[PDB]
Amino acid sequence: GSNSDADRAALQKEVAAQQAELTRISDTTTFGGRKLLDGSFGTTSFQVG
Amino acid sequence: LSNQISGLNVATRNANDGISLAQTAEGALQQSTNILQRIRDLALQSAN
Repeated sequence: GSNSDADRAALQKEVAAQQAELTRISDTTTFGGRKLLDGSFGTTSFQVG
Repeated sequence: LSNQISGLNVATRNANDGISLAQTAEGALQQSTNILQRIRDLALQSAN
């Protein structure tokens, strides 16, 4: 209602926790100590021939 | 004819010796082909 939740601050804390958890999902995907979807994916090329 | 037959006998013996040497060569080259095969396997799995 744009004014009914004076705890929009706590709502922002919830959103920031969700954002940090997303940043963590970025990490922890180290399939080989080489976390894929974030940071350093060198646009690899799986040789199949 | 005796000289010819004796020479032909010793020549057949030398030819059999050469056959044995070339057969050792066949075996060694087959071993090297196996090594190159394994090298191709490790190189292709080396795509990693």
